[PDB]
Amino acid sequence: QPIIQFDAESWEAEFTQEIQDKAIEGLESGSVLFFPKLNFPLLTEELKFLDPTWVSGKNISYDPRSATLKGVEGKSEDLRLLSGLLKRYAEKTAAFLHLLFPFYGSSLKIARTSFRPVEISGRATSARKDDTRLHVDAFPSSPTGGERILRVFSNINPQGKPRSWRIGEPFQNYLNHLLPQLSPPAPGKRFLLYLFGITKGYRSLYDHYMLELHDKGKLDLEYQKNSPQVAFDFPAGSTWIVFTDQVLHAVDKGQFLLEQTFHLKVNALKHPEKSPLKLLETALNKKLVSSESFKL
Repeated sequence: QPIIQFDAESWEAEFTQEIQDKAIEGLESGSVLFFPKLNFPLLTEELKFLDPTWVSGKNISYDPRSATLKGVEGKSEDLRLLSGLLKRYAEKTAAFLHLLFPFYGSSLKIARTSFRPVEISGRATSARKDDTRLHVDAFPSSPTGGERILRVFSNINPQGKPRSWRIGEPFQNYLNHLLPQLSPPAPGKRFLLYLFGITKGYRSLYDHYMLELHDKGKLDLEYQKNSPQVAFDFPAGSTWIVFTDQVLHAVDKGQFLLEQTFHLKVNALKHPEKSPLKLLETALNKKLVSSESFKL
């Protein structure tokens, strides 16, 4: 069931336990939770930001923990306004997630907010960075140590244009398809990436294999073409929630997206065995993050 639809229309909506159970079971099973009527309105004074010329380099990014705006230049008043837009998205998504997922409690750790004003269809990068190819999230400069990547997305296009995604097959099937292509890292290489500041932190073995899955999957052209996948247009004014380290996804077109990343430790999950970390540790019969807590 790749997409599970929900009725909630408000960022401060309260949920029944039945809907909370439906959401957490679907999320952890690798479904996209879809809120077609959950719009994120903009203040009149923020409308000017619906313009790709605000990107100065990296996407526009905001750290709610440090209240720091990055990736955009301009006068202080405009940076204040844009900071306020992304801070409000951080606040609304964080409140929504605490209303929907009380099982996670205080284990949800907010990370960076992003605003994406560039039209997807006019982009072209390397095959590795190509976001029209199905992948899970794995970033070579930013290892996770096994922690989950949970993202909330809102399509805020003002001309009613949808955001066109494709959603692929379950993570376990993707892992199994690419398992013959995986290889261990070269000895000492991850240590040098850490010493030289290429990675922010140490790239665990989990992060190494997630990166190999990401990259080799994008380069597997037959898999990109023929593997099971559904094409879905997220309407303007909708919101969706997804473990993007688990749900295979790609984006084909669209413009103007708000996004909020959260991190969640594996042991806070209702079904930790469904996480990419545990599935990889099972497949390779190996501990993949050395800092892992030990259970007696």
